[PDB]
Parts: sequence; C-alpha cells; structure tokens
Amino acid sequence: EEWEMVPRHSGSG
Amino acid sequence: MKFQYKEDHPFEYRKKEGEKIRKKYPDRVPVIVEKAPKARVPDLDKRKYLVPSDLTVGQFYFLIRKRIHLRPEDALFFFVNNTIPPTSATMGQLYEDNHEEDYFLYVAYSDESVYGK
Repeated sequence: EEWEMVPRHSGSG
Repeated sequence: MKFQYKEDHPFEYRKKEGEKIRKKYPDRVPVIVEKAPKARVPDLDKRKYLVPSDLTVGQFYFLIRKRIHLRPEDALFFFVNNTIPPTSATMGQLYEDNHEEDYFLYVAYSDESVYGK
C-alpha cells in the first residue's frame, strides 16, 4: 500500500 | 519485536522498497507502525508512514493519537527495539540508530508502558 506523506512542523500540545 | 508487516511482506521485497524510497525521499524516513501485542488501543489501518527526518517523536505521538481517536485521558507509548524512545528525539535520529536491514524503522504503539503486556 501507499506511504502516508506526513507534513513537517505539526502540533504536539 | 514481532511485526505482522514482516510476516506479510518477504524481506527481499522490503529491502528493495526501502532502498528505493530512501533514494527518492532522502529527507524522509520510512516507518512501519503497528499495535503492540496485547495492547488495548484502536487499530491503525495505515501502517506505512514517510516521516520528515526533523519531525520529533512527540510530534509523531500527536499524529498517531489523532489517527486512533484516543481520548485525552488515554495513554500512548511507542516502542522501538523493545525500548521507549525519547520524546525529544527526532525521527531521523531514531531511524539512523534503529532501522532494520530492509532500511525501514519499526515502531510499535501501546496503552502499556511495557512492550507486549
């Protein structure tokens, strides 16, 4: 199956 | 560390894919994510993640928590080679130190702090 392209500099809390 | 992904896809094909995906996206690392044995946490349909090398373990917790719809009071732990990685580590550093011979990084997630309990 396909790779999920995770975005840069997202939240963390 | 037993991963169903490694049962499903023979090593020779994983290694070919890992080599190609590192050449195509050198600023990302390929990560296989699966539920730890006997964890009581929701399933994660998507197992394959191409993660920016600079993304932190803490940012990756935030992503996976959302994907599996955890309640605020639910806990989430990651395991790489039977150890909880530091929340402040980058995923590229985790990859450099823990990737397997197929060039993938394997991360298990759980509601327990001990892998496979």
